[PDB]
Amino acid sequence: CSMCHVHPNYFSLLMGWMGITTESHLATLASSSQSPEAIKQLLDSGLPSLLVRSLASFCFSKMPITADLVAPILRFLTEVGNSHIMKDWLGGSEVNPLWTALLFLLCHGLTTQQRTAIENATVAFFLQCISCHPNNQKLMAQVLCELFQTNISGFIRRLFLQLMLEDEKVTMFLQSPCPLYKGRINATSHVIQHPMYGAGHKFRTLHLPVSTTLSDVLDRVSDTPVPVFHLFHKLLAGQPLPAEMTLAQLLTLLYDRKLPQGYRSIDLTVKLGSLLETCPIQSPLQVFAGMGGLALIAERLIPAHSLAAFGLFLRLPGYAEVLLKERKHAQCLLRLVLGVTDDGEGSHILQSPSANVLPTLPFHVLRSLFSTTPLTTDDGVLLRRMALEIGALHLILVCLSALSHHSPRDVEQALTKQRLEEEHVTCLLQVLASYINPVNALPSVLLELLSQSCLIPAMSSYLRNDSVLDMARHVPLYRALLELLRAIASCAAMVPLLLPTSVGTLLAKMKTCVDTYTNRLQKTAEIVYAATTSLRQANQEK
Amino acid sequence: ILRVLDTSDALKAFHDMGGVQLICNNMVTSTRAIVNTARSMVSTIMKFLDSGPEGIH
Amino acid sequence: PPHQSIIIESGARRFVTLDFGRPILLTDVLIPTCGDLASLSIDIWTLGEEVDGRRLVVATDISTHSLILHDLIPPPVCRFMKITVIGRYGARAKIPLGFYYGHTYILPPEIDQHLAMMVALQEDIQCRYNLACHRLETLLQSIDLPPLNSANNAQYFLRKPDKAVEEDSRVFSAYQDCIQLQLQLNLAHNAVQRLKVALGASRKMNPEDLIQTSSTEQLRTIIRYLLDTLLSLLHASVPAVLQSTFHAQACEELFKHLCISGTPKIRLHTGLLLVQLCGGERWWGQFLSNVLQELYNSEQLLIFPQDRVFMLLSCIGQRSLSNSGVLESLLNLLDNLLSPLQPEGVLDIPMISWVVMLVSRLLDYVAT
Amino acid sequence: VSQALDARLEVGLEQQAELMLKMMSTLEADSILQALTN
Amino acid sequence: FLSDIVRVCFFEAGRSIAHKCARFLALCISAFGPVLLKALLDNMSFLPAATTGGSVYWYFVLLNYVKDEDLAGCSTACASLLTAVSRQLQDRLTPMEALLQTRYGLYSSPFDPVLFDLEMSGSSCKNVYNSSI
Amino acid sequence: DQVSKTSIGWLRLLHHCLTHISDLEGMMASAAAPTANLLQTCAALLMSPYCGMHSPNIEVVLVKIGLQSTRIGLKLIDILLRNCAASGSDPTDLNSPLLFGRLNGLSSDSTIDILYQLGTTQDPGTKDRIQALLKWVSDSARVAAMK
Repeated sequence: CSMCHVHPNYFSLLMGWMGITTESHLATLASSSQSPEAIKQLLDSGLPSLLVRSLASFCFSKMPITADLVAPILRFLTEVGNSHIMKDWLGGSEVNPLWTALLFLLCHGLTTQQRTAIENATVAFFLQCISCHPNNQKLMAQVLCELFQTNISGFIRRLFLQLMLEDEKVTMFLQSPCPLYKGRINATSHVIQHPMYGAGHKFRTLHLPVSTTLSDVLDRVSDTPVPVFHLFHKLLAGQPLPAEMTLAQLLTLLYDRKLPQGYRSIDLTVKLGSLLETCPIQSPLQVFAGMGGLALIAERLIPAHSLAAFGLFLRLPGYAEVLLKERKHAQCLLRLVLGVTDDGEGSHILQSPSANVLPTLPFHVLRSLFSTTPLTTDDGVLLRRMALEIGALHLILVCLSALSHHSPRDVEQALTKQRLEEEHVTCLLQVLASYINPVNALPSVLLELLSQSCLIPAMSSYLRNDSVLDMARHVPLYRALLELLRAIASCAAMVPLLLPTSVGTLLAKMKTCVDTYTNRLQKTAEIVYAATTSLRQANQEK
Repeated sequence: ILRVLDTSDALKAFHDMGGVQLICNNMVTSTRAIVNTARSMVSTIMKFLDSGPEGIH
Repeated sequence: PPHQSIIIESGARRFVTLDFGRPILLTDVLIPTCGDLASLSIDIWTLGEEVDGRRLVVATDISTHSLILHDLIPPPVCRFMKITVIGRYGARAKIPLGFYYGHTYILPPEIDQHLAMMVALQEDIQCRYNLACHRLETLLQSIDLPPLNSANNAQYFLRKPDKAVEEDSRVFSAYQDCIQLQLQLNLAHNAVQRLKVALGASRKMNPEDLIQTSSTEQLRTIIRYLLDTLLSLLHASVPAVLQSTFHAQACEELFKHLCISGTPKIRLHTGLLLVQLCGGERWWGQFLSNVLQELYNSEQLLIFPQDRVFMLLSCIGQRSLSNSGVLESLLNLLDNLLSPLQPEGVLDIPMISWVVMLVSRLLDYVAT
Repeated sequence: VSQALDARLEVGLEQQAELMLKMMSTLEADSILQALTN
Repeated sequence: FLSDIVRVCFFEAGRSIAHKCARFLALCISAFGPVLLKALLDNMSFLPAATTGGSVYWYFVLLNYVKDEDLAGCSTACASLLTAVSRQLQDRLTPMEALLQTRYGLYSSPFDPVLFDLEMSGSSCKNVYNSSI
Repeated sequence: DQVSKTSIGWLRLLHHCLTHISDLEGMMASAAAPTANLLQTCAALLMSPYCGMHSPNIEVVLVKIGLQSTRIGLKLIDILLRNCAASGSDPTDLNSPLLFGRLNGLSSDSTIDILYQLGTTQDPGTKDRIQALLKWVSDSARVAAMK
């Protein structure tokens, strides 16, 4: 490859020797054709047509192709797809059928080993093509959606789990005027890369996830960490890169610095001696969900109730935008509901550090969606219609009945169960409050489904007790209850659920009791109670 | 000895007296008369056989 | 897979009763050795202690021989399993409750609805299998293995660096996950095949294109059983046609094919068979010299567990030391390897180390 | 091994040859072990 | 037609049926010895194309018991089959398997979908799942 | 001590002489190269387990000595690539150096760094060094046609 890079005509001599103008021939051609200027000469003779026509003909079931030969040629396309010039062409018009063709092969003499090799090669090829090229993301999303439209199992689920639902790794090439000793061993180790990366103690190549930061890179490349290390780039000349910047921000900055998209590696100079608010770039899952493909997945489909609630909530339009704010939690929930126990990166979702937030997360994100979706526009009314059609309220009421033991008309383990049940009840009440008040909107089934349900009996049971210290500790629970009552009072059309023991009378009774206690001698709870008392008094006469 | 040769004048005088050839000759001769006492393949293979013929026992 | 312990409560005669919660067609019972015992009795009963109470087997030598019951024919449907243990009367003791295997779904739910709710599970576990395979590939394709031809590599092997230990652990975890899930997928496919046969569908129906289409694990199992039968037949004996079949260019290829890359069991058994058959031949010994000169040569690029085959060679040589040709051939090899310093080749130190330690082992053994 | 045979007298028994199977298995195992010891 | 009997009994069938057929042969043991040895020797060439790994244990036990009938032809055919199979197995090696069994010593290549047998303290378990108690 | 047990103290003295003051450095190099078997001894000390001084210092010494001329550079290339034993060494003397006991052409990160430093330093004689490297590559390719 280096020899061909020095002498362009040697590449033509190589191709003539090849006979174009087996596995060994193909691999040698792939490796030797990596020069920035020899690649265009390779592409102009026999590169596209033969391979694309052959693979298309094989898919439909033109040089003859056997089952065994399919994998090596696709591996060749994988290996040559490193330069940006090649990667752009892979998204061209004539290559568009290819992807769909492969799906037709993998969605239905192909032995087990042959099928496994073909599917692994196709997954690798698609992952490489979609690595860091935003332009190809739209094409891939369109292909996936048109396959979906015209439950899920088989190779398609595997592709969804691999290409999506996981973070992306990128290659960084670090060079410094001083040697880098960390990460090396005294034993022999044959590591071979492209000659452009060089050899010695002054160069390093790291294939690492984009979620890391610059401090992680410095720790992984140098053991030394005002003597510090500054990472420079040619495009951002003279500007030291803060260590707190993430790789996503790096990619966004370089891409807005007219760097060719999908370029093979990011170059940094590690010298020895306004950008913190840069927005990260969009993940492939974000691009796919931008067009609304997650709802199709939801409709096309270990606490069973929580998973069922999450799956039902996924059907609502606009759920994806709110849910994908936290990539890790969203992907963990999607993998868990997809029937996979672990993310495949070496950890179990049950063992994830965010395990305490997962059980209540669907309710919190649904409440956020309710608060962030105004009812003035048609989006609100369509969301209400869809929610009533799919019976999300029915499931919420069933869960409330099961948890509160109010049928519609180990000691330590018991304590843990009651505490988590209280938290679940608080979350459900907050969700209902946000549903009723976002800050012909009244369904016909509403003002009737709430009646005879567990809502009124549950509120009556919770507010019936009127001591001053036994239940004064449940500040967040009563804050949520009073917020729900305020939301009830906000909507006039459903107020008569309160008007005819009495909510207002005994509520004012505890208000007077706490006022007398204050006069004779938790502030947030009492002031919220006073505000709810005032609002209930105002809505009581109206 | 390193502390003695800490200055330019000392190093120049040491070079003039021909010490730099002396140390190289000494290194070459002394490497011939020493056997490495570190462990090697033989110890590894004896360990692989699981047994054989302040850290003390 | 299950995992159980006894937290019930050994100076008292004891009994235990277990309920499966459902009539389960038990077809395999195994128990480990129970040293602190004198007798053990078995009771099988589904609904009553006298309506259908039965006993399977009673044995008194469980402490000496662990009770292994491979299969029950005909298989009796059961739900209540009682084991009465009679310890030796002459502190607390733990007695593992063995292993039990059987079938849960009974056919003449009841309808052939399983074909709809097994195939989905088979496809799901197959997808997980593909995921595990890809994960193992992408994890273990970025590792190396230093050759043992220098002091640096030797000290690397003596004391593993900190960076390699975590990679070893992660690869081990991925490997065990992959093999377990492979087992699950194979079991699901087997169950689907059984159900397909039950409805009346028939099972699947020249050596060339038959040998090269078989499964590798089947090949390993059949070779193991076949060679074990050969060894037993030879021990029960003096074959002569068998001696005619095995000769030069036939033993070398067999040793290279099986002992190099086989399992430890087949490696050891093949070595013993070779030493028993061609122990007293004239060409023997030179064969060992050539094998050592080829495998452990500094020009070899093949990868294999050098230590294990070295121990196998040592063990074979100890048994074959009688013919006096093996030691002569080894000494000739050692003499040849040391030629350069006598009077433009150089010294192959690692090869010399290998051969000299082998000769030292042999000379120690012959000293008695 | 272990001389533990399931209750087969009640039904038409094959135990008279199942025991022979057990003895043959034990004999083969002992022959293999003595081959290994040589 | 003992040859076809063995062919349909120990091959192209399940585990319990093979166990019952071995039971029947053992009962029929007590002139039959050499005849059954010839039949099993003829059927040995067809052994590699069997179906279940648990269906050969009783078969090989029977061959081990009846090997006393003759020692010449059986050994010759057995060695021929061993020689024929040995080469084929080697050709299926891949670098990953060798690396795994050298650096870590982990055999039984986990990249093959097909398995053939299982074991637990001398018991053959196949075509049946484990009881989850 | 490791200094008392091995021959590494002289190497530390040489490293100090070469690298303590950069002004006199060239002079010292001119006095060190003409000694016999020095490069072979330094290379042998480089590819051994840590015995008292780290690899980078040995690399620095080897690079600094091997660049003061052009014949020395070719000798160092031959030492690193094709033959690393002593020069004019007959085992019949019992007093001449004999650096057997190490295979030829072993690659380690230190060797790669030294080769990279030698190859890509712009000075007179660099053309000869590139010629020697390409000649070694050509010889290795040619010897592969042994059948």
